[PDB]
Amino acid sequence: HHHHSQLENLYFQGSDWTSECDVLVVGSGGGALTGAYTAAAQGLTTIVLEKTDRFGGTSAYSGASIWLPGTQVQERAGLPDSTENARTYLRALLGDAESERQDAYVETAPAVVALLEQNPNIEFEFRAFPDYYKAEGRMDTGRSINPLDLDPADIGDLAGKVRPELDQDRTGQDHAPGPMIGGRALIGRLLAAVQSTGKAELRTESVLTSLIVEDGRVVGAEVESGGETQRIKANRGVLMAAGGIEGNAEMREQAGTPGKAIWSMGPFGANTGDAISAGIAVGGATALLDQAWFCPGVEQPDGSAAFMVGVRGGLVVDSAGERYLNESLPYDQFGRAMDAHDDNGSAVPSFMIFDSREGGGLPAICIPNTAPAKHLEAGTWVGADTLEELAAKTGLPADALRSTVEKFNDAAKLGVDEEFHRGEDPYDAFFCPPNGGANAALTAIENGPFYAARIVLSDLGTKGGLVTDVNGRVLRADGSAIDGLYAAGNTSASLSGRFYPGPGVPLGTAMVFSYRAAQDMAK
Ligand SMILES: Cc1cc2nc3c(=O)[nH]c(=O)nc-3n(C[C@H](O)[C@H](O)[C@H](O)COP(=O)(O)OP(=O)(O)OC[C@H]3O[C@@H](n4cnc5c(N)ncnc54)[C@H](O)[C@@H]3O)c2cc1C
Ligand SMILES: C[C@]12C=CC(=O)C=C1CC[C@@H]1[C@@H]2CC[C@]2(C)C(=O)CC[C@@H]12
Repeated sequence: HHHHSQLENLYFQGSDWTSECDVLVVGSGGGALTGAYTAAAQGLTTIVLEKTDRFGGTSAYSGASIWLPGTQVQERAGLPDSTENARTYLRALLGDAESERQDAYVETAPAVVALLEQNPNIEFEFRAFPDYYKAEGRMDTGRSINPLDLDPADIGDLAGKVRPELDQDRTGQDHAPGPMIGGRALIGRLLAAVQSTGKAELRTESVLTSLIVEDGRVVGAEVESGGETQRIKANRGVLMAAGGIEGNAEMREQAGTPGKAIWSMGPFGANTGDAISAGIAVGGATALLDQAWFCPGVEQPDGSAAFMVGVRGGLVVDSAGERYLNESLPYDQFGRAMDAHDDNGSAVPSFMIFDSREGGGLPAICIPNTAPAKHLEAGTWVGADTLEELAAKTGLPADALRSTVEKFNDAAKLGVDEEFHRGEDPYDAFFCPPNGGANAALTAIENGPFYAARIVLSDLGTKGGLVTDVNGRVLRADGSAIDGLYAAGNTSASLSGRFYPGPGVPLGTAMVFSYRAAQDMAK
């Protein structure tokens, strides 16, 4: 499947429009469905194309934490925060680079939240999760909001169409027993809201392949559904919110993107840069293709990874058996530090070192969560009764590994880490239950057996793609808009550059620029 552009005139020699809509949405992530809702709610006929047999993509896997600050939702919680406070935080991290999109992000958040909560299927609440950088306007508790838990019965036939959590989806399973939470709830509610409008068609196994141009304007796109090709006309526009290049090893190697397709937490085979490709084919510029939403990943027997988040013990060594980062860093800064320290394989993989404090468990949240016994049969993890035997089994220098652990244990006994300042930040302390020691993030590694887990450079999607303006319009290298073409989420180059400012920025940006694209199409 290549994403070459089809000219209207050339197609007129043979075929014709299968269907017509005002707004064609490609993808069914948080952005896609927010854009679809915005379009359909104000009377525009809308078609949503999902490539796979399940709506939601990585947005479904998410915890549905959303960085939409200064809204009616944080007002109800009485949060000491504002549009201007969130605007300062972004300015302090990102600078003047993309300041117009920074302004539009923070200024439009309130309207996106107000439009969505109006729908009986949608309600959010503030949930504490710290912002990720020391800077003016940081919220030590967070300012991010989450959809309310959703009883799958309230949405009928849509619950079985929603992609399940990673602990189910990569083991051939559907939703696990309780309610829909995190991204399952975000996608269930957005699907039900889009459907409530009576102006939207929701399609599974409908793949975008090529955009249709007349006289340089996008007028529609051919979508493959069940062996047959269809030609869908879009009177107002095509919103492309179909994710990034995360699943395409060839586009990543070409762009110089660190990590690997097989380490991405995107749904296997889903996000293969189809929409970025179709956008370049009609003259769209690209930026930041070497950038991803990075995270450490626990290497799996099958060669894939698990998102390692909320670290609360252990330490991490490079291939010399030495600490080189604060292991408690927010996952994107952790991942960037693995890549920066990588000297042809000294940091990728890294080795997470831990003891039996958690009964053999690795001291973090791993998504998905493979059983220790499985990692040990497979050799992704190794165990031993001594650090000397552990260094032997991993090929780590034994004397260095022993010094590293003895020095980390002295730091745990003292309650400060001289070397990397672990535990001296509200993000670091957030995940840690009280221990009987001075710093909750620093626990002496001394209760046998001892484990070494392989850590790789995973991602939560790439963040490079098509250049967009404040209204989600796709731009050519010259700054001019391609008429009828919008992109959002990881189809579009993030305003965040080399930064992951706080929880919910991927979904928050996606939802705001999808809303703004719909509004621009309404005219
Ligand atoms: C465990 C986990 C937790 C996370 N938690 C959060 C969080 O709380 N908040 C947050 O902001 N971010 C979070 N993230 C990151 C976030 O999920 C993603 O970066 C973000 O959702 C990307 O959304 P998207 O719209 O770019 O892509 P997706 O949500 O993946 O949507 C893309 C969709 O487009 C479809 N598609 C692809 N190609 C085509 C095509 N050719 N035609 C039609 N459809 C196509 C795909 O199948 C997919 O369904 C988390 C990630 C993970 C893995
Ligand atoms: C770190 C995270 C991810 C990316 C992002 O952007 C925002 C968040 C905050 C919410 C957590 C989520 C990851 C998954 C978590 C840990 C859960 O399973 C419950 C709360 C979720």
